[PDB]
Amino acid sequence: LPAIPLADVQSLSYLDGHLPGDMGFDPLHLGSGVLSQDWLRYAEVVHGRWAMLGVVGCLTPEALAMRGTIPPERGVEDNQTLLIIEIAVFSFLESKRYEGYKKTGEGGFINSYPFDPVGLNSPKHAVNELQQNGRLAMLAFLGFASTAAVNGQGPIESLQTHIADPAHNNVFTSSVGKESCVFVAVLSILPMLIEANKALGK
Amino acid sequence: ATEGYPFVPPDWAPALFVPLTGLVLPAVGMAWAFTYIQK
Amino acid sequence: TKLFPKFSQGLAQDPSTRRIWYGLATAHDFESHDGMTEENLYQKIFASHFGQLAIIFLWTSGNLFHVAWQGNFEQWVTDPIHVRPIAHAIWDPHFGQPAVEAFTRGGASGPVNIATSGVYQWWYTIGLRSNQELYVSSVFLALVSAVFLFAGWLHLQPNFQPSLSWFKDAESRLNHHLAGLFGVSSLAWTGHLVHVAIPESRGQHVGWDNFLSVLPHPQGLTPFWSGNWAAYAQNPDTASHAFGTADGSGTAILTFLGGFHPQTQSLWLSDMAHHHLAIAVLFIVAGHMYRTNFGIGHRLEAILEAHTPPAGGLGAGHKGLFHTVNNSLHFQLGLALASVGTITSLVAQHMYSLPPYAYLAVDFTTQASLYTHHQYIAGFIMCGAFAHGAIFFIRDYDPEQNKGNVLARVLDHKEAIISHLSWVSLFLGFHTLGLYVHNDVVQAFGTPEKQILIEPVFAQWIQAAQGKSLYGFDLLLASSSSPAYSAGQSLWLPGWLEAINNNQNSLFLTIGPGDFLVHHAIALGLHTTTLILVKGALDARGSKLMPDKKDFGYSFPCDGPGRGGTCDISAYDAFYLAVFWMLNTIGWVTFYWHWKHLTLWQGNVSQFDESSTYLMGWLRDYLWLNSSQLINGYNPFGMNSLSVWAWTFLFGHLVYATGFMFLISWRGYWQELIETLVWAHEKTPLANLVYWKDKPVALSIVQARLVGLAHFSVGYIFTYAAFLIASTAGRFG
Amino acid sequence: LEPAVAIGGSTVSFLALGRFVFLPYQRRRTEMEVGPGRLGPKTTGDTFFDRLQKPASFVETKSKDPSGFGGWHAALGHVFGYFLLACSSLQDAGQVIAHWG
Amino acid sequence: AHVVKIYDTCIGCTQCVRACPLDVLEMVPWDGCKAAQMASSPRTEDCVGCKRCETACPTDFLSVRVYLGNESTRSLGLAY
Amino acid sequence: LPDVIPPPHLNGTLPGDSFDPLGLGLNEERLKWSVTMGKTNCRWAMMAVTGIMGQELLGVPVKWFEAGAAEYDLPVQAQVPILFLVMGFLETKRFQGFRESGFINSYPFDPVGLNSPKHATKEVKNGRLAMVAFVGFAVQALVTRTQPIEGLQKHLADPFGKNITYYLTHTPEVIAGT
Ligand code: CLA
Ligand code: CLA
Ligand code: CLA
Ligand code: CLA
Ligand code: CLA
Ligand SMILES: CC1=C(/C=C/C(C)=C/C=C/C(C)=C/C=C/C=C(C)/C=C/C=C(C)/C=C/C2=C(C)CCCC2(C)C)C(C)(C)CCC1
Ligand code: SF4
Ligand SMILES: [Ca+2]
Repeated sequence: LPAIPLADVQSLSYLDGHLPGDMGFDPLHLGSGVLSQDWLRYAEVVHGRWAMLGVVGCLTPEALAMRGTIPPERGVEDNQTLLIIEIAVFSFLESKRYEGYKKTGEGGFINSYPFDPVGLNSPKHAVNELQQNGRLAMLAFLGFASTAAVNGQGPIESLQTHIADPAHNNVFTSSVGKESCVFVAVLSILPMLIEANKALGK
Repeated sequence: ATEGYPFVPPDWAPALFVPLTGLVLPAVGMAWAFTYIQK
Repeated sequence: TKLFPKFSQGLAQDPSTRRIWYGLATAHDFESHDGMTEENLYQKIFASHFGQLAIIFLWTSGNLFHVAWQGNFEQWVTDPIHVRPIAHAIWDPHFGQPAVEAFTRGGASGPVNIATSGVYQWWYTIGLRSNQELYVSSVFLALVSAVFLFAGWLHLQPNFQPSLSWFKDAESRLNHHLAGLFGVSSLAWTGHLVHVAIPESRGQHVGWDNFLSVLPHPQGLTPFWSGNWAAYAQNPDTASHAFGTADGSGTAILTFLGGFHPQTQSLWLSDMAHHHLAIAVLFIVAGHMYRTNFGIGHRLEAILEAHTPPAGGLGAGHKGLFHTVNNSLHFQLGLALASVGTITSLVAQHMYSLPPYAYLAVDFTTQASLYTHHQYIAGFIMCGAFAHGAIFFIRDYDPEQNKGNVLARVLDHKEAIISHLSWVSLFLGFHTLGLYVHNDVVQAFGTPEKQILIEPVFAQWIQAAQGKSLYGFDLLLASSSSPAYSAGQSLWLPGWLEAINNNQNSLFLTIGPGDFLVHHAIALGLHTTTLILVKGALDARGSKLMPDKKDFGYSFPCDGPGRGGTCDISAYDAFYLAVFWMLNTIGWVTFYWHWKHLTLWQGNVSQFDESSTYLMGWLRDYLWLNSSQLINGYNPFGMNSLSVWAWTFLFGHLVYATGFMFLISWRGYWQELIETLVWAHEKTPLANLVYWKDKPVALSIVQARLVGLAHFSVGYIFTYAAFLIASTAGRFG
Repeated sequence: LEPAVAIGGSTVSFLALGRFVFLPYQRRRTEMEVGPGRLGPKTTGDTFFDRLQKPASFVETKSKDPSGFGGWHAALGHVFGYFLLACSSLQDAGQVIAHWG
Repeated sequence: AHVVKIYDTCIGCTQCVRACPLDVLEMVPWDGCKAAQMASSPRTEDCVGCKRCETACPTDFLSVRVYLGNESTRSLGLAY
Repeated sequence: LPDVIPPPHLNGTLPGDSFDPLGLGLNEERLKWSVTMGKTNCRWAMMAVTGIMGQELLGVPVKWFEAGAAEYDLPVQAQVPILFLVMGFLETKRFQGFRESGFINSYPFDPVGLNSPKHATKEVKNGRLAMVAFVGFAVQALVTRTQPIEGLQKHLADPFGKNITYYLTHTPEVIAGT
């Protein structure tokens, strides 16, 4: 909580900073319930897990020469029946995770094993570094998804083009997104408006 | 779009905006209004 | 104890449905809210004003956006006579196969509806020619709407809320409104007319990228700073001149040509600039009349105190009227509504006779829809003016302040005023109905010669005095030796005479014996509505049947069934009764307008002139003949574009009939019925588990009158709008 | 016709008129009129910085009742009453305004 | 509930107390009329607003007035 | 301290001290905020006018008004987004300083050990003069369609003729450039 998102922003009253990743940013008051924010937090961390694994899941195949840069299932060895066993094994695993989460919270385990500290590592800083890296990968995966604007260019390949020309190869001009300028415009003026509103309403 | 950006809307615009303000918006509006009417 | 009516603890402590309904009724009566002071009242009004401005600008921005996205504006500019304007697109999952095939009009890929607002001609006249200019201007209007919303919130904050004297300052308000809002805005508009509208009408493209490099006039301000101001009117646009290109164009900007344009049938664009410029100079020079914080100007209180005739004509004159007007809000609201309602009708009467937009006279549905819309709006605003006058007399009229003045003096002979209004209304009603029934019976006995036909020798005389040489009155402006004809003979009289002598436009239509009776019907409706409203306003604070009416408020049910019965005795009830008469009067004036133009547009002007004298002729040739294509919107042989109008034509009838229910049936019958339903829900199995949070009760007496009037007015409006647009759109363009 | 002599000979005539023969009549005529205050309320203690009449001395500088802003106010007669005569270009532009009859 | 008022122009005929169907008005002694009694209204919270007292009032103008106001369960005449 | 015979200011501890015929102040909070506006507006105008003069003296076939469109490696499309972030950071941080009071740049005060005490009235006065000079540059550039040095040269070359009045009377030649 002392860091704060833009310059000096009054941190929300509900966020006392008790949570390890309280950057002080939480707009529209989506989470303010005591029992609801804990579950939302569990969602955010589970998201980061799937997304971090995802970011490095596309990074490996993309770096080397292979197929599926944009579309998966070029061949494979199991069709449709595979998908059924996928949902079955995941349903059993997920039911165990939900049962474990209800008992202690911050469910970090594989199958049915309440706490999973195999490596014996679990300090506070590692809890925090999990969150910050998950937030980063959740915001990086969208750029991997944003390959649509860049079309055939892949994640590693989009980086290569941007290296060749740093001014005519960006979202602001080389992409079809001309509204990105308006996004950064309103994202730049929004802070000042919050400070302005709160200041005026003395 | 192209040379028309200033308020030029994509093709599936009424197919996703009319199903929104005609069912989702009056439902959330009436729900919030009913909870505000009662104590 | 609930918390929804935050402004009223009395309604907040109501254990019935009456709390909900009333919670939506007194939401804007800031003068009767719990714990409200004069300063708080004025500040709340100042905020709601900004909210209204923001929603107005947002609405017009949305109109520009929809026409720029789905309207065929670029296709309409290249051919403003054949193609039809497009309002917006239609997306309905309820539509069938034939509805999608039949709703596609105007050269579109999907189903759309033609626009009757007439904004295409307005934008094409002011200068908008591309589909992008509407886009950029729509985002500009949305931006200014956002600023107004911020301004309203900004002023609702401490150290930013204006004081009471700032609101109670009329001298600087009138000075700034007459100089800046009315004059500077008009000067900026004539600047746009001379810099963009005039060159765009002559093919010269002028936009934000080249308006600083193109001079509006060849001379270039050189005559404005020199004694040669007539240089701006050297070569006007000739007759053979196209409105899109420079074929036959001119270089003049501030001309003075009477009449219209030979191709667009509208006023010369080089004349509206001159008009707005003269109006701007007049308003700016008139805005320096009152005294602000300087050593010059006038004082409104001093002028009002000095305006008192001697020999006791008005007694105290206008003494105390300044404090009476400035201290009250309903007086200012009634005056503003009266002025706005009068100028709205003025706008309606001048737009059809003198069309100001290019290719507007060709569009027959646009003119009818615009005239009907402006006249109905004017009628509702005119009823509101008298309603607020009655509210003023009840809420803020203290008799001890203005003793013996004109306001207290007109109240002394309210019986004389009301009685003379009653006599005028009875005279017009008896005679107009008698002449119509006499002509009807005589026409029904197979003898049309016997019917009485009065030629309006007064309005025909006015038309002959203004230029029309059809009647034969050798008077001024129609002669050749009158001083008024020689005056202006070289200024605007040739164009004005050429436009008034043509029998194809709408400028001073040829009247006859059929317009005499209709004009008398219009006079009857006006005097009757004025009688109801004036009687409800003067007898608002007391009567001989109820002298303490002022102690009961403005909208009460009655004062029991005693003393004969006092049903509908409040001034609210009087206004309620006057709404019906206002609707009838506006219906009569619009029926007259639509039939005269409906017979003029089809070259059968002799149909209305000989079939408008009897009411059976009205019902046959107007309501029955022009409704052949409207009801044929959907039959067992399919449907067409008019089917939507046919559907809403019946939808209006259903709303009207539902209003008759709330008007005829009264609350007690319904109260007993609701009680029986309560017993039913309480003693029923498997449904007694649920229960109402608020006790169900019948609507109140005042609420029942309001809902019935709303249903009556909505049906009356929807049915006529459907018939007008369908009957005009169905057989014309 | 000449703009220099029609708006110049105008200003001085409107100024000398307002300073020599219409000044005591204007001052005697403006005495019955009151200022902007709503019958004199408290201003300085209520923050009414806009209604209060502008100071800037506002005292006698000339003789027989002077005018600081009246010299710029009454001077508008120069353009209100004679820029019309100065711009009388219709006397040589063919558009006759004599109004025969 | 509704606000009932009794003015001094009362003659003490005791007709409003007889016309009231909810026992709202009463007759207290007075020293300003021939009957030496004036009406009063102690049970104002039980006023329903049927205005029968105003019809029973014989003096001109009425000595008793029923000014309607806020509604409660008792003043709305609800039996449920 | 004063200028002429009318009574002085309502508050007199600020650098500039004169009269105002409209009196837009009379609110200590609005006075403090408004005095900051004067210093920051003058800061931008001082830099702007000295920049226009420099661009005019050095040159690169483009006037400050026509300087909007003149090539560049990075296009105006990406120019705005980068400009907003930089300006948004700097300006929002600067507003942070005002809450704790004082004028700050990168951080609070930003005084690189230079004269400050009595050296202030000159800073406000120089800023005010640059503000009125910039509005003159703009209307001068709009009316004459030239740069302030060329306009000074045109007035230096001929004084009685080729004056401001000349620029109002002739527009068909000034635009054409004849
Ligand atoms: C105002 C906005 C609005 C909109 C957008 C719609 C839209 C629609 N209406 Mg409708 N309606 C409206 C207003 C509106 N209505 C009003 C005001 C009325 C009162 C007069 C009606 C009365 C009305 C009637 C009487 C009927 C419709 C019907 C329909 C549907 C058209 C027929 C169809 O294709 O079936 C839809 C076919 C589908 C495949 C849609 C399925 C998707 C639905 C909407 C949601 C189902 C998903 C489900 C929740 C999954 C759950 C997820 C789970 C994992 C938890 C359509 C989607 C018809 C209908 O419903 O069809 C039976 C129909 O009978 N409407
Ligand atoms: C030549 C002598 C003369 C004449 C003829 C007048 C005439 C007039 N003076 Mg004036 N006056 C004079 C000398 C004169 N004055 C002198 C020497 C002075 C001293 C300098 C003044 C100072 C003076 C002042 C200060 C004022 C007047 C005013 C008036 C006007 C109204 C007077 C009045 O009593 O209202 C009329 C009396 C009534 C009872 C009104 C009757 C209302 C009717 C009945 C209503 C009917 C309406 C009905 C609906 C009509 C139907 C028509 C349909 C189209 C609707 C009036 C036209 C007053 C004014 O300016 O008003 C315009 C004003 O305040 N005079
Ligand atoms: C010169 C300075 C100035 C200006 C420009 C304004 C402007 C305005 N003031 Mg303001 N005011 C001022 C000074 C000024 N004020 C001062 C100094 C004071 C304090 C003494 C006030 C105190 C004050 C108050 C208390 C209020 C306003 C309000 C308003 C708004 C009026 C509503 C409106 O927009 O109608 C628009 C009017 C016009 C466009 C002209 C009149 C239109 C007529 C009827 C003719 C129609 C034109 C034409 C025929 C139609 C063409 C359009 C068509 C083609 C579509 C308006 C924007 C009100 C407000 O808050 O906002 C609502 C209000 O409550 N003012
Ligand atoms: C400048 C315009 C203006 C303004 C500011 C006011 C302001 C006010 N009016 Mg007034 N009035 C006006 C014009 C105006 N009026 C006009 C034009 C009329 C004639 C119609 C009236 C007639 C009128 C009456 C009779 C009364 C007032 C009253 C009041 C006061 C409070 C009631 C209220 O506003 O709450 C808000 C009211 C509502 C929210 C009700 C809205 C329901 C509307 C009318 C029905 C909408 C039609 C329908 C549903 C449309 C949908 C169609 C469907 C097919 C989709 C308030 C100070 C009342 C009063 O003085 O207090 C006792 C009073 O009784 N007004
Ligand atoms: C108020 C509206 C109205 C008016 C103005 C008229 C007017 C007229 N109607 Mg009509 N009518 C009306 C309503 C009206 N009607 C209605 C509502 C109906 C349906 C029921 C009819 C149905 C109707 C029919 C069927 C007919 C008429 C006819 C006539 C004409 C008859 C003239 C007449 O009666 O002979 C003369 C009457 C008298 C001379 C009466 C004598 C009275 C005494 C004795 C004399 C008066 C004193 C004398 C003048 C001396 C005074 C001295 C003085 C100079 C000082 C007349 C022009 C007839 C016609 O011919 O059509 C043209 C006819 O056929 N009407
Ligand atoms: C109840 C009341 C109220 C309200 C009222 C009202 C509503 C009124 C109105 C009214 C109206 C609504 C009016 C109207 C009007 C108008 C007029 C009266 C006019 C005029 C004019 C003239 C005289 C003209 C002339 C001419 C010319 C100049 C030109 C051409 C020719 C002619 C001849 C046409 C108030 C609030 C105040 C309060 C008190 C009471
Ligand atoms: S409105 Fe109803 S309660 Fe009142 S007197 Fe008429 S019938 Fe009786
Ligand atoms: Ca254009």
